[PDB]
Amino acid sequence: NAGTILPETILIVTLLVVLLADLIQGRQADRWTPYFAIVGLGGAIATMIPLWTQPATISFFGSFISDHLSLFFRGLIALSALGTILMSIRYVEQTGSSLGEFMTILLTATVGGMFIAGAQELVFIFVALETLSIASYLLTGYTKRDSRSNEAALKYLLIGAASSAIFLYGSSLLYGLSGGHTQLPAIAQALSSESLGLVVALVFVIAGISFKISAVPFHQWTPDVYEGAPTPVVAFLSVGSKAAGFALAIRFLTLAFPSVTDQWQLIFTVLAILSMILGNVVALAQTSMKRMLAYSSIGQAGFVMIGFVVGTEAGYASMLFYLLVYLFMNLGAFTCVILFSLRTGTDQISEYAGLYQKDPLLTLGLSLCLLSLGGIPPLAGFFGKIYLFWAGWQAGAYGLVLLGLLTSVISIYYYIRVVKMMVVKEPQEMSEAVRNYPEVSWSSFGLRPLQVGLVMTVIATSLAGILANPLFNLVNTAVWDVP
Amino acid sequence: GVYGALAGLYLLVVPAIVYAYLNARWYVASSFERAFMYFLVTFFFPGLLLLAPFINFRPQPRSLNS
Amino acid sequence: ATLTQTITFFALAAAVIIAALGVVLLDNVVYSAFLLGGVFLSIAGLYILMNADFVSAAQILIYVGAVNVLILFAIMLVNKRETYTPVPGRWLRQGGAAVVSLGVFALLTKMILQTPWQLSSVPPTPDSITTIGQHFFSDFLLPFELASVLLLMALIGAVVLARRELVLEPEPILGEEVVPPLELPERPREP
Amino acid sequence: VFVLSGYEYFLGFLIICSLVPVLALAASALLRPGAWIQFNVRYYMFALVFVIFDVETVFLYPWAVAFHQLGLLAFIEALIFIAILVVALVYAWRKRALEW
Amino acid sequence: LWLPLPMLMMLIVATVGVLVAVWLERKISAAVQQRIGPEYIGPLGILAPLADGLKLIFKEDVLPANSDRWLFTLGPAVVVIPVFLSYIIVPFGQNLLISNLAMGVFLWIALSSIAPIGLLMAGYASNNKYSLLGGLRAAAQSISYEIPLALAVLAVAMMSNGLGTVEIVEQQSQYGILSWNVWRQPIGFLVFWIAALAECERLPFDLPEAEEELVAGYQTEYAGMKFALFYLGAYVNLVLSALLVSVLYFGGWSFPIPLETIANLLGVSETNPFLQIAFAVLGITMTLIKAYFFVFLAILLRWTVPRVRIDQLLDLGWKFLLPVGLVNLLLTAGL
Amino acid sequence: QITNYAKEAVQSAKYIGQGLSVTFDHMRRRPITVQYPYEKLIPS
Amino acid sequence: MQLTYVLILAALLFCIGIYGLVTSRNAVRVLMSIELLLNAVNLNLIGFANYLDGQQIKGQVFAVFVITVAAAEAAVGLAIILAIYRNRDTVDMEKFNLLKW
Amino acid sequence: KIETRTEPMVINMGPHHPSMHGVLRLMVTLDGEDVIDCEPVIGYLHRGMEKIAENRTNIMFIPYVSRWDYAAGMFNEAVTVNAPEKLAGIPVPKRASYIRVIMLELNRIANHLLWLGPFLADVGAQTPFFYIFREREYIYDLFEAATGMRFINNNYFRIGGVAADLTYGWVTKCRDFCDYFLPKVDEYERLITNNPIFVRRLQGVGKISREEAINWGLSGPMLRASGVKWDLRKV
Repeated sequence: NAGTILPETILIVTLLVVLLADLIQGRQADRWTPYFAIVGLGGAIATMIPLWTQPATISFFGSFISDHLSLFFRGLIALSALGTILMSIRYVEQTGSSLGEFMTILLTATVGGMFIAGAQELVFIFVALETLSIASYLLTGYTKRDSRSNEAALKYLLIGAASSAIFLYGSSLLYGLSGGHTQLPAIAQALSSESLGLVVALVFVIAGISFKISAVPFHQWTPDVYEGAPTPVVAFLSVGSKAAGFALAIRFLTLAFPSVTDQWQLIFTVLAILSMILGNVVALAQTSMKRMLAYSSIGQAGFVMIGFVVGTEAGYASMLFYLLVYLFMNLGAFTCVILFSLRTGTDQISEYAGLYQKDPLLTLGLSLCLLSLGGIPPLAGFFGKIYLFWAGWQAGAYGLVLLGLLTSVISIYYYIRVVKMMVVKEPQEMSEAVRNYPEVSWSSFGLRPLQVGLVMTVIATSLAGILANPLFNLVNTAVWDVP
Repeated sequence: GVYGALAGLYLLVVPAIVYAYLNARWYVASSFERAFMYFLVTFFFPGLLLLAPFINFRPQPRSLNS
Repeated sequence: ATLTQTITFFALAAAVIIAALGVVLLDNVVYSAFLLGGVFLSIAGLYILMNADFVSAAQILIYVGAVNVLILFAIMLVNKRETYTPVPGRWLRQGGAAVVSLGVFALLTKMILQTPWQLSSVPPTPDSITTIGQHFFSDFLLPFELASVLLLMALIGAVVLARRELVLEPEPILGEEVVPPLELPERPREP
Repeated sequence: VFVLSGYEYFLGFLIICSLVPVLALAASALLRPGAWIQFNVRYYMFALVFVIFDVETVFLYPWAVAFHQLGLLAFIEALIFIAILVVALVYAWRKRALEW
Repeated sequence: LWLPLPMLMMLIVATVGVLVAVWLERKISAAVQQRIGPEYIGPLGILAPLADGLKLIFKEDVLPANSDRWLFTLGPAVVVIPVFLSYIIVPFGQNLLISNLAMGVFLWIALSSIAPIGLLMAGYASNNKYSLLGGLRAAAQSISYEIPLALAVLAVAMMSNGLGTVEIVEQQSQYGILSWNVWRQPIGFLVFWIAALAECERLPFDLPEAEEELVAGYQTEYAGMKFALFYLGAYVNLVLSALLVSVLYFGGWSFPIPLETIANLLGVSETNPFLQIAFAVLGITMTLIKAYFFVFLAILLRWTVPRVRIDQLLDLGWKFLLPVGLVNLLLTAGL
Repeated sequence: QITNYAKEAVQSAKYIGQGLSVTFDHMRRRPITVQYPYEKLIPS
Repeated sequence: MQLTYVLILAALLFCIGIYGLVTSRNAVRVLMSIELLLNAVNLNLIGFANYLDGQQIKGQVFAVFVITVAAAEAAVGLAIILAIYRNRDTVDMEKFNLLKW
Repeated sequence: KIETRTEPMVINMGPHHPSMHGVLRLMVTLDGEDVIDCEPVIGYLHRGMEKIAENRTNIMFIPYVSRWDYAAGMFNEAVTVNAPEKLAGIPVPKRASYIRVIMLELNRIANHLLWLGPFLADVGAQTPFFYIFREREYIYDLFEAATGMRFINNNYFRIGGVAADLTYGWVTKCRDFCDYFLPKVDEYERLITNNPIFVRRLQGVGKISREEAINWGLSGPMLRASGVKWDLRKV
């Protein structure tokens, strides 16, 4: 029955081959070992297309399901680590770190998140959440001599292992309210009473579900992890470690708690009406680009919950598609921050000022991924937000879309401010790259994976809204397996 | 545990035989007798520990015939 | 013969909560770290009282014998004899944590008592090393194979974050603009 | 209910062997009259490889006891657990972790 | 006050078992240097374990100057309580067992893991520089030889279909000497025997400091009754580890029909009163004939090998005894 | 591999076997020792 | 001892771990105070397995995986403190507030 | 109380020093595993020997002299009586000249047998320590016959030769010993030359070249193991 975890066991083989080549060959292997992880992750995507037409089996004695939604969220998490290896092939190879030991942790957090999206038992959720979270503490402090990644490794551990203890306390009561029954469909037939034990079991699990996605009372690690961590890790913790948290929020709250359902549509409303506020107004007074993109992803996590709390077939399909186009924006925004940080140091805003005549592939690249996050037409993040507010307006929720619109205008102001300080600043107002840009080459080690990692996202940013009718049918067909 | 029948066979009467055996053939015993000699002490040790300060192995006084 | 299972419960339940206050409130951290074995042994005493003979024998091995030895090495490595005792650092935010911890405790006790549990009067543990091992290879198989992937990653990561950089500490590898060795290239700068 | 058999003598023997030091140190109590260790990270590194391998041993003890009542498919599956954690062992030798 | 009869009869044979192993150390190690050994006390040295331990009581067990007080005293009481609790496993005799725990060769490896903390809270608390260097080294030696020793017991638990130490030695009682586990596990026994010797014996231990990497080890600042627990508590584990060799691999209380000639390590005639008590106590204790061969071996193996340094002591446990411990477990399985 | 650890160890598993029987054959010899209060040694 | 008295023991063992998670000033005492939380979710878990679903223990299997995660989270967890101590030569959680705003 | 700092750790080797070569004090300092500095504090056994010798006659000084090289003994009495017998021109009888050579070569055998005991214990094997003092008591009882003491304090060398001639059953008692001991020199050579652990403790350990071992001022089997072949008996 183990043909359904075949996308992950191509990554577990690939986890060992890119590790064993590090011990055998030893940093002469980094010339070829990043391209084997690409054909392992791409080989993991390529074998779900035989599995997409399969009739959604429940394998491994009820501990793992292979439904249509579990095939979808296993696609984005492998694709985000596909986009990260395209960035990190020069970045961490420029730090002086061994490149084989970085990918062995990153392709373990990838297999962690692929096993959350299809998990069905209370123990397999927790272990798969742990191996994504344990590998995420090691990546954020991986540079190990920075005095910023050291203090960002520890801020993520004393909250992550804390919230993995709150999450276990809600998993344990959920085993205790039912008479045993650690599987998630076996739970929901056993508890229906909506007592006080079920509510404490509900808030304690969405203190760990809504920590990966950084809802705003639990958002505190994200702006302090994201400016300390190495930047390709940040590119995975904003797309991969959020699609993994948004996949758990649908596999848990629609399976374990369908009896209590007016409450986790009300708690996630207060996480939605408050992460759109504090994600967007606090990103105004941020100087660093890696800290501006930190408060964006808190606020961009607030737009996804608008499709979550409404509870319709167009509701969940609107939050699946918005993550599908959010992968084409943060991996094209963080590609350009990396590409700017490798050429010159201190990649912060008010040092981008004076571009557009020195590296105009970056400036055209970074603009269409920052403008689309603010939702201007015709890019992907305009068509992504329209289907949110078409989903919010369909069934109640007249005030959730309106808060998602007055704060979609404040989001315009801090994305434009980078686009202002790239294309409108005259050649008498540039601070760095005052003839200090390195006279661009795209010929060194790993720069050509970065150039193909940016062009295939900017093309996938601008054209994903015009060509959205394939993706709207791929996503609406993944929702009929959600109760 | 037997009260006084089989206990005295282990504690007293057989370890008193070994102490006669230990005095006679200890330094003049062969390479095979010496390894068997260490086994009876490592087996009757709670017996041989009782009658320990009653027997003294000090050598007999010589006669000075010269 | 049954009251000696109640007296040994409350003598173990008071062995943990006086040691759990010891690992938190005590003024010295080595006396705090050694009492953590008192928590882990006394909790292992409760697992035998709850008919969990294997989970107790697996807890003295890991928590007392491996984790607590890992804690004690990681405290003899950092003493440095510089405590600096700045106790009134900024504010009295150690009383605000005493309200949330007392708040969660009074919250959980109201949940525990009033919730009807469906406790069964059947005899447990038919040799719970045989029915715990027929779970590892039928139902809990994929968490058992992922525990191997988690532990291998936890050895790759914990070695490269704690080992000594005696390979090449002064290594200027390359450059477009300057980057220090084993550091992220975004240099710190204040606007 | 307490359906463990054989633990009646474990609580008595826990107290009596605990009364071996506390009474003998009291039986002796009535009869008697530039400080640096160097921070060398090998005491941590030898103990980390213990925790990863003290947990591997725990996971194989339900397998070893209930082996000859499970079969071959539970031996292929239990070989993946050993063969992966061998790669953890080769990683510790090669990266000079347990060198001392 | 120990109203269990089996629990007092075990505490004596765990007490006289020490004084055998102390006396056997001072006579085997004096035989291999061609000297007498301790004469002049008892008959021929029998009261040398009594009198060496009785003088440790009558000395001023004084502390050093600036030391921790509660961890100095609790130092030896964590080394010796789990090696005294784990005598509850060993079932010497056919008609004797103290407690039939449903595990117990896993409870022994669990309880033997607490002893690195006892070398840590004694090396730290004695509070000089050469006991932290010796305490952190003695703690990092029971760490490395513990995973090989726990995988030797994994193999002999695969063959035995359980962890109950009566059910292990009952699988070797059907053919006497043909079904001892040494003949079926000849490579997992040396893994047990080298690792058990490297956790309690006196060849791979830094306490005699003739090499001067430290001052005198971690038990340098200890005296008196506390030192008697580090000294007469090391042979408690030498006997128990030698007992569990002769319980797991070599069959405890298992042997064929005794009706033989006079060459059976006994007297001369067939049916004497001297062989009926050399049989009936052997029908009570058969294992401490076998268990005092490895104590005889571990003392004799001390003078056979050279003193291997700590740089090559942990290059034996991790790099040799653990990979052999793995491939023995697969070979004990099918593969 | 699986074809080395049972042949790269017999290089010293049999050196102790020719070191054990040497030291065990010191026990067969007569203990050369001069017990003082009972066998005093005659001076020159 | 019934089922209820194990849970109030586990609910009290949790909240001493919370109080150490927030108040403790040593960087290592927060790691020991995390381990108290990962025992209170074990004492809750076996106690839910003895009185509920006693015949097939699904809790004592789930009690095994919590120990192996927390042993792997404290092996990772002390590697981080030992990377900080080589850069910042103290362990003081009121000294790691340099990523302020 | 002890703290764990990142400085080089300095340890004191102690003048207690449980070994058989006297009392040094080495303040050696460690850098993890490799030592980086080491000062010897010596003079713990300075009993004022050059100040004694200004207030003694010669025959009052020969009991004092076998305490400098007290492993040897009469290697030091040879130098003391050779101070005025090589200066006043006192002729030595040739039988005494061949008697001295027997004693000085019996001392060098007893000299290398005291070095070898503690040295083999330092590098490994601990049980050949007791089988080597057993070979040393044969040389003691040979000195005990001719001279009235075992290894030191034997006023045997005089300014005019030697003190007294040998005993009666003496030359046939070397021929027992000095033809029994020579199979055992080839026994101690096979402990270290074979058994490839002890050569993994001595190959390259404490190396010095020829030109620095002559410059530092070295003699005897520290100089001759530096490839110098300077022996003062031939020179």
